[PDB]
Amino acid sequence: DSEAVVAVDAVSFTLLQDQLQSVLDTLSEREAGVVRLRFGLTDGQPRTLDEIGQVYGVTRERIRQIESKTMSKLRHPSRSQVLRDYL
Amino acid sequence: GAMLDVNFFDELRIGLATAEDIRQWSYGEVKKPETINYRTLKPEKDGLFCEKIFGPTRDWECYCGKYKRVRFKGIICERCGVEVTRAKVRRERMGHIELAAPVTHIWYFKGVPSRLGYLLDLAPKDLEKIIYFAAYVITSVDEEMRHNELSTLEAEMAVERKAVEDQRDGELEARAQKLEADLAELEAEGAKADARRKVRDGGEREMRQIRDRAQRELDRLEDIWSTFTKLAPKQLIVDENLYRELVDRYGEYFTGAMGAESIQKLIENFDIDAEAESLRDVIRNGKGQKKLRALKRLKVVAAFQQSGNSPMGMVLDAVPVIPPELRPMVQLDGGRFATSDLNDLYRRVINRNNRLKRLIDLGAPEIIVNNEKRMLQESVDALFDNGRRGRPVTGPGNRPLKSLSDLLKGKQGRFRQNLLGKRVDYSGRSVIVVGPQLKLHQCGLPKLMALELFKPFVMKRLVDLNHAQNIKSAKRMVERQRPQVWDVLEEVIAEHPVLLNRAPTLHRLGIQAFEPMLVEGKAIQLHPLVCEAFNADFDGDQMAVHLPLSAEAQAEARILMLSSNNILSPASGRPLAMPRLDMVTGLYYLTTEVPGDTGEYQPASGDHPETGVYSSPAEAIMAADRGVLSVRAKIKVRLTQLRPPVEIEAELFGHSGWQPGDAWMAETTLGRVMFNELLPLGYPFVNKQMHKKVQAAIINDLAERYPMIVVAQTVDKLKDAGFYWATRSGVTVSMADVLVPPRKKEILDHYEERADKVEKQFQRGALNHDERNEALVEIWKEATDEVGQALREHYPDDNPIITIVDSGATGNFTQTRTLAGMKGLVTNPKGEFIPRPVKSSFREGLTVLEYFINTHGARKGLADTALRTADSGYLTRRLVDVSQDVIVREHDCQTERGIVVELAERAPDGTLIRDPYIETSAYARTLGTDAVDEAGNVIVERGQDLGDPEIDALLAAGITQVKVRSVLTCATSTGVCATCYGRSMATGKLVDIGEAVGIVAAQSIGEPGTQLTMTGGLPRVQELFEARVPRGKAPIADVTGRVRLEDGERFYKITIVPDDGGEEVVYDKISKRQRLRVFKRVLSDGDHVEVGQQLMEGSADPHEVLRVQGPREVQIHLVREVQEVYRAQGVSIHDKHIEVIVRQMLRRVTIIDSGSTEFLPGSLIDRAEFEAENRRVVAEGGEPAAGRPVLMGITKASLATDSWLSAASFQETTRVLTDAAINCRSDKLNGLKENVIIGKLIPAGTGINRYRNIAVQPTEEARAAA
Amino acid sequence: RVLRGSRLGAVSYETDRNHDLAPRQIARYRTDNGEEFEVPFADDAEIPGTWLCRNGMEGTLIEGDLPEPKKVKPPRTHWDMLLERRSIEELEELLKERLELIRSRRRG
Amino acid sequence: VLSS
DNA sequence: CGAACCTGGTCTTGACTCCATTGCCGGATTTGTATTAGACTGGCAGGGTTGCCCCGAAGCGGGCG
DNA sequence: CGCCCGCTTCGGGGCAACCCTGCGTCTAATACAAATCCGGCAATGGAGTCAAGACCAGGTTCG
Ligand SMILES: C/C=C/C/C=C(\C)[C@H](O)CC/C(C)=C/C=C(C)/C(O)=C1/C(=O)C=C([C@H](C)CC/C=C/NC(=O)OC)OC1=O
Ligand SMILES: [Mg+2]
Ligand SMILES: [Zn+2]
Ligand SMILES: [Zn+2]
Repeated sequence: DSEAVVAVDAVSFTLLQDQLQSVLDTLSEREAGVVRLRFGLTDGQPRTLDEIGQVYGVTRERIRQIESKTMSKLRHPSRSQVLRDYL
Repeated sequence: GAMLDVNFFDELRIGLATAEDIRQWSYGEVKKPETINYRTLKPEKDGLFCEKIFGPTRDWECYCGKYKRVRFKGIICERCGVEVTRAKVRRERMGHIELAAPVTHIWYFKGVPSRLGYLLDLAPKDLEKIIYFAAYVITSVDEEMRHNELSTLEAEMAVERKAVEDQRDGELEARAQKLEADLAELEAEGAKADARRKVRDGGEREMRQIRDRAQRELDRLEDIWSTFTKLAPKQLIVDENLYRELVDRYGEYFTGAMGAESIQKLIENFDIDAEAESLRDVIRNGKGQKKLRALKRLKVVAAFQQSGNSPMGMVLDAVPVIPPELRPMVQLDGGRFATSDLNDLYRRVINRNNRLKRLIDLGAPEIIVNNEKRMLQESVDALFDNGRRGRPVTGPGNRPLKSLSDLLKGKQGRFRQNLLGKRVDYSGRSVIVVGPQLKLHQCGLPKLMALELFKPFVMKRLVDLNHAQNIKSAKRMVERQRPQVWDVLEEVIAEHPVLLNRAPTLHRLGIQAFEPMLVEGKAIQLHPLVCEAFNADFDGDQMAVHLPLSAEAQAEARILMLSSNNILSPASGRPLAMPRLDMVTGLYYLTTEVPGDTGEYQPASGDHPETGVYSSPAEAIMAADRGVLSVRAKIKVRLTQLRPPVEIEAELFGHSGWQPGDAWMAETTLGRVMFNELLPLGYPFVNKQMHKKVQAAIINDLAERYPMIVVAQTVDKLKDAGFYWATRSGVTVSMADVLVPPRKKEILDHYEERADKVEKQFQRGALNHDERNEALVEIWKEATDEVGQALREHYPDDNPIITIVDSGATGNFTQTRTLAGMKGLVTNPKGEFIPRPVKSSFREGLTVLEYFINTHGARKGLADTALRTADSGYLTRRLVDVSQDVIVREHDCQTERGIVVELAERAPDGTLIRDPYIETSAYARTLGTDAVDEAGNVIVERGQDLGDPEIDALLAAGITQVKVRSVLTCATSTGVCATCYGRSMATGKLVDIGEAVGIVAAQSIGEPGTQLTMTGGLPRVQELFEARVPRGKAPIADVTGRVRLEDGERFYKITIVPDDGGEEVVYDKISKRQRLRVFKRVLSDGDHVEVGQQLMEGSADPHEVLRVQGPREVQIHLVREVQEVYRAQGVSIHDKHIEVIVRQMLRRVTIIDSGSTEFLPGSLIDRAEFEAENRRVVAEGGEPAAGRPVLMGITKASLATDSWLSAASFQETTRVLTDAAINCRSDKLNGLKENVIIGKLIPAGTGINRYRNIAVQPTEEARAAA
Repeated sequence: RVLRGSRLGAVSYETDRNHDLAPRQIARYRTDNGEEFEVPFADDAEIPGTWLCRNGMEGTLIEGDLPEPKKVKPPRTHWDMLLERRSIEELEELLKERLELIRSRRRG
Repeated sequence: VLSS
């Protein structure tokens, strides 16, 4: 069955989720909340920029600013040596 | 019902499934035989993969795609129409097919007997015409209307017949006047009178044509009238033309249908209670074969009555559709598709259904519609059990489509074939190689293989270490095999036992659990002492490494299945870690005594001192390192570290010379000293020649008196010393050591003179062909004996070819006789001896003809070995079927009965000669009574083990009977108790309380069968357990007295002279090819016989001996008669295994008189449940059903178990399963074959609740500390 | 050598959140032979009037709409096939011929 | 299946 | 201890800019159905092997004359 | 004393189960309809996105 679980991939994916939660929670509260609500990592649905703004009461520009700042932040070899082997 | 399938199965009930349930499972009528849209490759609506019914093909995704996340689950897109949910509901859900005309499930029609045939009481070959639309059947009739109106109706029949007569005599008058005008034209003018009479004869022929037409019309009218008079349900109006002429007349007085709907109408108009009461009446009263058929119908009738079923479910109204995943349509890479071969059957049924539907809606003539309903019937029949009736439906290549009846995984057909299982993971095989440096509890193992078994373990252990950041890198690292992975692999392999199968797994030691230790190469290095258990030489045989995973699994593999804990065979308690082929020779050479050898004890003073004594084995070994002492020269050491023999111990020390640091002098070899250093300290000195029998005895003594962990270490030490001294033995086979007997020529010439004179006498005609053959055969047997004698007396005693054989290491003397000397006689391919015969030993080389004659015997041997190893498996499978549910369940039943064992019958001169076969019947048992001596003191009391010391005590006290418990008389209802089972042959202690002793007995009986060389062989054993009547049947007596013998024409004439007496038992039709029993001397007329003495030679069938002499004698006969075979082939099987088997044979009783207690006469039921029924029925009025013991063979016993879940996997899965359905027989899941199938933990070993629910908490004192 | 297949369906693997689910109504439909079947539809969705219920036959919504029962004619009758190839006068001719035929044959 |  | 200035950002406005994303409409292709008018009118699976079980003959001995 | 008449045994037949002595194309399309699709824009309207600034409000610099 080429459409079955490789069975190391599943546990690897679980570990991915766990280290991902770790690394995201290495940051502030608003940063993690923005990332999760943006990439559906808690409810499975990408919540758009304006919805993230309304759940924070700020502008779309505030949301994109925060997400872009966090994005530049995550892209470190520091924050990335742990992750990079998951792809 | 608990459909969600989680850990809770108290029962698993079957039952015939009515349409009201079949259309209740289903999630939507599939009504288009469409599989997949050829191009988009999505399921078609209403097709056999319809997502709307069976489910979504994509996790949480509708068909139109308007929903694609878990947030939308449990809901159904109102446009596409699919329950958005997980994509494995295509594995669970089912669909149905609303048929247009009902159908008969083929399992209830074509089976033999046909359950429809019984429940309707119809001839099956007249039921087939009914359901397959070949012949009508009257389904209902209005008896009262045909009764009352019959006056007028026969009135109109009479009027119609008289109209017949009016047309008849109208024709008669017409032809009469025509032929009379013919005579008036004949005589009115002159001509040849013969022409006028030809005219008369033609007129008369046409008038007899008229009377013939009238006779035929009258015949047809009478046929129709008689049929209408005798009209009643369940009649077959064959040829349909009587029916055609019939129906128009009196159609309103009855109803006649055709096909499955007609059967449905019958079963509707059918009272089961009234029918069953009719059958009860008939069985109560009617004698003869009628009672047999009435019982056979009463079976299914009471089945439907008693249960809450209804026979209406037999005619199938709506077919169900297996879930789509269990009949997938997968595509191999590259566009090809692979269907499941059920899709074609379903397409056939759906197409024929839709066509029938459109034909009916259209309005079609009766012929076409009947043809269509017949096609529908055949299609559903092919769907269920293919090619049951008819020619199986085929595809390409003329391979019959594989229908549902064949997809059942176990599905034993008439003959019991192997299961072959599941293909576990965490596995692997390889070739093995002997590992003589290992300890007993170890296994070589290729690191390149261990690194693949343990890969998850090592991944974890080297992610814990900081060698890899994640799991993923560690997986890839193992894939690359970076260097430190090996050092991790060692730590993961520490203390983690692995198993080692070896197919074929004949008996319980095929699997053992070792400690894996890494090894170079790619061969699983096996320890050499376990090859006798695995039956594994190193000719290329391959083993399989499974792996235990769970904590409990490791515990089992460590404590139960370890190697060093399994020394003794479970079959007969002999040891199998025992030394063999090499090491036996090694120790034999090490311990023998060579007089006249180097530096012996040569005591002669006056010219010098003794010069034989050595101050200790230390100095002795120093000497032997120098060239002074040989290892085997008889010497006189002064030991201080080996407990001396019994005699010298008692002499010098008295109490107990506690060995430890004493002193004493024993004259032996140094070799025996080094040997007895191998054995433990406390063990006495040996001082013998370590023959193989002696080593077996020594290891038995050890294993029965010491702990297992010492027996294992001593076996390992004996192994090491055995090899090391095997090498120094010098057992080599140079052709200058195959010494030919120097006087072979003269011996051969003598016997050739004898056989030559025999042949010349044949040429004289004095003796016929067969006579000369037998004479020559006997002469050459005599010659072979003489040659073997001369040969054995010619070889010195240290000849390698004879050292090996005498030491018991390997090979019997016949093989040395064939090396040097004579091959003797060679078998014909038929079985007879060749009168040639072979006269050259293989050292001499044969001639062409000699070798060609030898080839006969060789190839016959190999072929019979193949067939024999194939049949032994058959026997073993039957036995595991019979006794899978005989597990120890109580420490003691506390009965008082139990058989009595011979135990060294008295001698005539007056002595206790030990019975030969005591070690298997007497050893390892628990006494029922108390052995008393001299009619005095008690020598051995109730409930001891009867090992060596107490058996010896009884042979000393001089008593030769001991009533000992045995599974034949263990009273526990649910299998045996323990103490009645006695010692388990494997441990040496009392059998624990989960041992699946049934399976152990079956295995131990069917294991050595492959060695059963051979009625006198394996077929004898098999027909014994089956309990057929043997071919060489010899009648047994029925009362004592001298015999009424007679030798009639061409065979004997035997009769019994009773002593009461009475009706003398007459045995007339005997065969001259049978003989009288020579017993007590040969039988003759007028010989006083016993009660059940065997008259003729051969084998008394166990049925007759049962009927004669109770169950006791039949048990004692079966055990002894199987042991006769297994001894004849030189094999040990402790009797308790055979007893555990036979105890299954004798479970049931026949019901000759039901009394009035819910029992079918001539049927079979359990003795315990029979007793329970009578215990109940003695209250509420007595009608004690007359019961008799039945000795029923293993197969019929197995098939009539209680658990249909098990009983269906044995033989005729379909037949057993269908009538298990008709009974609606709930299973309770107490056996082993059930729990093993449904994944539930087995009720045995460590599955029982006594061990499975243990609580374990640190003792309070240790809890206080830490 | 390996040969792999694949069912024609993907395998999405989220977690089975049992709490946050889109709310959904229930519409009880009735078939013709007095069968009640229930269907969880999404909330914002026009509950369709008819439905091919689990039972296999047609299924109507429990309420009363009847926008159109059938609104469709039979496909073609044997009457159709006959009429389109003959004239009514000819059919009447053959009918009255059969009438005369049965008359003269039975009652003279 | 029947639980109990 | 204070005035002057830099600098973390923290958002917020306005300001735009591009992609999807319905929705229509218009033609392509795809899929289903109806129609063909000289006469034509019952095929080949298939067969062999095996082993087990049901019904009829036939002693045949009692019930009978 | 001879004789019938079902009871009982074995044979033969008969059949269910199994396996290999098993394992080619068929006119031709036309005509019409309805459905389903794909192809290009017009609607967008939403979703992203720059630049500037205004909140400041907490460091660092010179007085
Ligand atoms: C659901 C059951 C219905 C009745 C059973 C039927 C119709 C089967 O036809 C017979 C039972 C059976 C066979 C099923 C096989 C299945 C489910 C399957 O696929 C296997 C399989 O093929 C082999 C095994 C085990 C390895 C069999 C081990 C038997 C041990 N017996 C024993 O311990 O001696 C007392 O398990 C399975 O689940
Ligand atoms: Mg081998
Ligand atoms: Zn959908
Ligand atoms: Zn007991």
